[PDB]
Amino acid sequence: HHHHSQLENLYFQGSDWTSECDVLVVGSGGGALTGAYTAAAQGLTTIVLEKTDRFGGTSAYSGASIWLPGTQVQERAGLPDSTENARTYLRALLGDAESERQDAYVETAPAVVALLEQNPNIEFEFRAFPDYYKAEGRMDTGRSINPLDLDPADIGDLAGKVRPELDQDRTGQDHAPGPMIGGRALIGRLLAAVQSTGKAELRTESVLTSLIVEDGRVVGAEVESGGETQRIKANRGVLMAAGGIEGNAEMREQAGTPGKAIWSMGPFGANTGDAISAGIAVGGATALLDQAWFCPGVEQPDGSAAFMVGVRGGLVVDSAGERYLNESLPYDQFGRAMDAHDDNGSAVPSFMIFDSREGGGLPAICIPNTAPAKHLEAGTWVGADTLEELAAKTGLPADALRSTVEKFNDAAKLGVDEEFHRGEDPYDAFFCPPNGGANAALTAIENGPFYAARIVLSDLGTKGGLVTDVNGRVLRADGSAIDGLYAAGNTSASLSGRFYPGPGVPLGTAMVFSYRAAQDMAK
Ligand SMILES: Cc1cc2nc3c(=O)[nH]c(=O)nc-3n(C[C@H](O)[C@H](O)[C@H](O)COP(=O)(O)OP(=O)(O)OC[C@H]3O[C@@H](n4cnc5c(N)ncnc54)[C@H](O)[C@@H]3O)c2cc1C
Ligand SMILES: C[C@]12C=CC(=O)C=C1CC[C@@H]1[C@@H]2CC[C@]2(C)C(=O)CC[C@@H]12
Repeated sequence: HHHHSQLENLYFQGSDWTSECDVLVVGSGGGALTGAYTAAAQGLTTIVLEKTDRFGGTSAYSGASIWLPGTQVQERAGLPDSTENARTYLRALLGDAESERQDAYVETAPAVVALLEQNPNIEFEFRAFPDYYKAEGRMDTGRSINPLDLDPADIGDLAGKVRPELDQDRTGQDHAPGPMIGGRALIGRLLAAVQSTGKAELRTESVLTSLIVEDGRVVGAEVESGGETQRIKANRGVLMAAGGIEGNAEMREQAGTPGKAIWSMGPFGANTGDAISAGIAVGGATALLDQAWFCPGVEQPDGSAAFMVGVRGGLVVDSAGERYLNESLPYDQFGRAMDAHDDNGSAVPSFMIFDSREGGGLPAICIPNTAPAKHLEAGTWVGADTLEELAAKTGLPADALRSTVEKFNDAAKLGVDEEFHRGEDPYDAFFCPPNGGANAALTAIENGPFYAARIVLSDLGTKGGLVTDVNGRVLRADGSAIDGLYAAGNTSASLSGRFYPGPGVPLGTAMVFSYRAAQDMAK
């Protein structure tokens, strides 16, 4: 499947429009469905194309934490925060680079939240999760909001169409027993809201392949559904919110993107840069293709990874058996530090070192969560009764590994880490239950057996793609808009550059620029 552009005139020699809509949405992530809702709610006929047999993509896997600050939702919680406070935080991290999109992000958040909560299927609440950088306007508790838990019965036939959590989806399973939470709830509610409008068609196994141009304007796109090709006309526009290049090893190697397709937490085979490709084919510029939403990943027997988040013990060594980062860093800064320290394989993989404090468990949240016994049969993890035997089994220098652990244990006994300042930040302390020691993030590694887990450079999607303006319009290298073409989420180059400012920025940006694209199409 290549994403070459089809000219209207050339197609007129043979075929014709299968269907017509005002707004064609490609993808069914948080952005896609927010854009679809915005379009359909104000009377525009809308078609949503999902490539796979399940709506939601990585947005479904998410915890549905959303960085939409200064809204009616944080007002109800009485949060000491504002549009201007969130605007300062972004300015302090990102600078003047993309300041117009920074302004539009923070200024439009309130309207996106107000439009969505109006729908009986949608309600959010503030949930504490710290912002990720020391800077003016940081919220030590967070300012991010989450959809309310959703009883799958309230949405009928849509619950079985929603992609399940990673602990189910990569083991051939559907939703696990309780309610829909995190991204399952975000996608269930957005699907039900889009459907409530009576102006939207929701399609599974409908793949975008090529955009249709007349006289340089996008007028529609051919979508493959069940062996047959269809030609869908879009009177107002095509919103492309179909994710990034995360699943395409060839586009990543070409762009110089660190990590690997097989380490991405995107749904296997889903996000293969189809929409970025179709956008370049009609003259769209690209930026930041070497950038991803990075995270450490626990290497799996099958060669894939698990998102390692909320670290609360252990330490991490490079291939010399030495600490080189604060292991408690927010996952994107952790991942960037693995890549920066990588000297042809000294940091990728890294080795997470831990003891039996958690009964053999690795001291973090791993998504998905493979059983220790499985990692040990497979050799992704190794165990031993001594650090000397552990260094032997991993090929780590034994004397260095022993010094590293003895020095980390002295730091745990003292309650400060001289070397990397672990535990001296509200993000670091957030995940840690009280221990009987001075710093909750620093626990002496001394209760046998001892484990070494392989850590790789995973991602939560790439963040490079098509250049967009404040209204989600796709731009050519010259700054001019391609008429009828919008992109959002990881189809579009993030305003965040080399930064992951706080929880919910991927979904928050996606939802705001999808809303703004719909509004621009309404005219
Ligand atoms: C465990 C986990 C937790 C996370 N938690 C959060 C969080 O709380 N908040 C947050 O902001 N971010 C979070 N993230 C990151 C976030 O999920 C993603 O970066 C973000 O959702 C990307 O959304 P998207 O719209 O770019 O892509 P997706 O949500 O993946 O949507 C893309 C969709 O487009 C479809 N598609 C692809 N190609 C085509 C095509 N050719 N035609 C039609 N459809 C196509 C795909 O199948 C997919 O369904 C988390 C990630 C993970 C893995
Ligand atoms: C770190 C995270 C991810 C990316 C992002 O952007 C925002 C968040 C905050 C919410 C957590 C989520 C990851 C998954 C978590 C840990 C859960 O399973 C419950 C709360 C979720």
